[PDB]
Amino acid sequence: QGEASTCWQLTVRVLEARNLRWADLLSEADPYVILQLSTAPGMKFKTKTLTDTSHPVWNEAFRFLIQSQVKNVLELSIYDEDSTEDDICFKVLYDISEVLPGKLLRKTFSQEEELDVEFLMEETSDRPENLITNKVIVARELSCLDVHLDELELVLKGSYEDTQTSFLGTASAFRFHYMAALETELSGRLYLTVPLRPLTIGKEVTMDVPAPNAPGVRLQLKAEGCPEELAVHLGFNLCAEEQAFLSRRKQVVAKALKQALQLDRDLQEDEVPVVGIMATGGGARAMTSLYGHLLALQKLGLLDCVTYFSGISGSTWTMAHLYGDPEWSQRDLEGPIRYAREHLAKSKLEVFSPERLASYRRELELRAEQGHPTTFVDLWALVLESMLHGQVMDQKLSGQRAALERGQNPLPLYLSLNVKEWVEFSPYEVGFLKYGAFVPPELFGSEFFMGRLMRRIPEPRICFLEAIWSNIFSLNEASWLQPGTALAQAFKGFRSPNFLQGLQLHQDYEPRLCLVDAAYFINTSSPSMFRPGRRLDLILSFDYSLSAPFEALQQTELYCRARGLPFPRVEPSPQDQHQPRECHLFSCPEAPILLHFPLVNASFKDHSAPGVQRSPAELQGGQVDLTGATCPYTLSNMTYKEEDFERLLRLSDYNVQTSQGAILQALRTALKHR
Ligand SMILES: *[P@@](=O)(CCCCC/C=C/C/C=C/C/C=C/CCCCC)OC
Ligand SMILES: [Tb+3]
Ligand SMILES: [Tb+3]
Ligand SMILES: [Tb+3]
Ligand SMILES: [Tb+3]
Repeated sequence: QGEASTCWQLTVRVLEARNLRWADLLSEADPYVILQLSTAPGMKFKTKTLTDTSHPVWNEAFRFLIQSQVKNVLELSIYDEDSTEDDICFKVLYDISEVLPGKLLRKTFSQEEELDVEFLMEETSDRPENLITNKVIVARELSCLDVHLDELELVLKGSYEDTQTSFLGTASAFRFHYMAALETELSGRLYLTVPLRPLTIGKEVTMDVPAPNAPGVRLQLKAEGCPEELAVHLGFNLCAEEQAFLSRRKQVVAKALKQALQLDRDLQEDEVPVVGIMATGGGARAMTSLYGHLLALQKLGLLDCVTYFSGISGSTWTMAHLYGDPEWSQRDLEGPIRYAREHLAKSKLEVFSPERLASYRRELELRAEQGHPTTFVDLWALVLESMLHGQVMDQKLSGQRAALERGQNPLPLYLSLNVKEWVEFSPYEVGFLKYGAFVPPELFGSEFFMGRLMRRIPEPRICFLEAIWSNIFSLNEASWLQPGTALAQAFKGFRSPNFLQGLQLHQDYEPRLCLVDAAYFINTSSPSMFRPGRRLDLILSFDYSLSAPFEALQQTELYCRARGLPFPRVEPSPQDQHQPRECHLFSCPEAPILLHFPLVNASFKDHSAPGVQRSPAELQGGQVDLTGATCPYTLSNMTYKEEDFERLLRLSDYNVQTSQGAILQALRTALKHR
């Protein structure tokens, strides 16, 4: 879990700059330098401010504590003192891995303008810092400042609580959290200050703080290790709950495989193959087709062989609604299908009417009053909730553990592409796959520090997560320039950290309206299926693209290729790209088996059910508008005429059912893996 490492002492000295651009109006520059260390977030150093020189010589020197095991980046920058805010003229980030100890380095930086600096890394005889590392994330050692009381402003630069300001005068107290390696000071006022040297055993300290006019206040100070246990779990292993669930699930899979594969005997847990559903995004189109694919899997008695179930964007809408009912996979799916169809067909002129807009901004004001940022994504959560359901829907990701108690459904993995890193959400845990940093979903949204929970916030209604998962907007045709105006005008009158806040990295490791980067709209949920502990043996890949039905998979090949993860090569023949078919097999024989299901209208044209010719009365049922203009399944569109909904759903149901042979074939093969 932990690691003891000694800090070094970096002594940087700022010598001179040369060729400093002037101020406007022929005035020469009044310059100074500022040093900030990436891994010392609250702290600044600042050189004297010289006057009217384009070749200024400060020759001052400052001191830091550098933890060798963390990635330390020094941002040093020259400003012109403006008598407004000061205009920057030179900035340069410098990784101080380069700088070796004992060896004195001189550097010159440039990006005309030149700045000369001298570093010296010196050993030191402080005790080693006590880290908690993941070999890619590091939690720096903390310490805590208990302050007892017998218009007070306590300030401690470098501390999660920057400045605390209390008003009572009858037995109050305060805690500050801050790194041990910070050289800093507590400052009190009604400006006396107490130094805080780094990495020492703290003593008791009293200070009398003068009132300006009246008698004085007393304060007891102790510095200690922190009391709080790490709320964030750092690791590249599956959590206990997931592990527990795997057993719980694996048996119902063997019980369900035996009938589907008409098997000789019962299976031991260690031989049960791990099968995953892997859905891509695609708005309303992805949602309804997915319902259909699930329907097929239920009818074939195969949905009960599925251990994991992952999705992105639209797929998650299907997923979230289904997991609301804690036993959806056992009950009739045509209930939820009907729900989806009706709400999809309901016209959405209401969702942008000022009665509803009121209730959004009213929930945003209520939301703003509580500890909450106002982001566009939070509004998108409210309108999406309003389209997807008629009303507020009071369900929560934690609540979906209901659906897993007895291994009665697969484990839902909602994947989310952030500003780029992948964030996976399960009812058990949520976090960054790249950093092996995870929390349980209740705490998602809460305020954190250095891997410790600082303020617990109420777990949010799932639609706010669905917006994260299916966000379509940047940080900034004729149909939807009008609700835009309706919204903007109703909303007139109107910074957000995550649970990683504080954590650090281990060393050895024109304006737009929507998102546009292709990553957001073209990937499958592979990352979830390839997380460290999961060992997937079969993947059913559902793809909801209307062109490029193999791009998302090739992305995955690439992804796994770059991480030394076994994965079969997706090389579809020229014929396959042009007119693909309902199911494609792929297959380093330790790599998962992969059945890929394009969104294609192939044999469904003239078959009403697997193996059955289409009657001329139902011919229209097989014609599905997946190409050509006025196709109703465009990503834009979020009202599907009940007729259109059905075509796509049945196509999807069919495409899977009609591929029953290959699935069963694949499952047999997965069994003989071991
Ligand atoms: P996922 O599959 C998510 C796809 C979502 C597409 C749905 C499109 C909806 C159009 C409605 C927009 C609401 C308007 C919001 C406000 C914008 C204008 C403000 C001035 O992606 C991978
Ligand atoms: Tb001047
Ligand atoms: Tb200034
Ligand atoms: Tb300016
Ligand atoms: Tb880009």
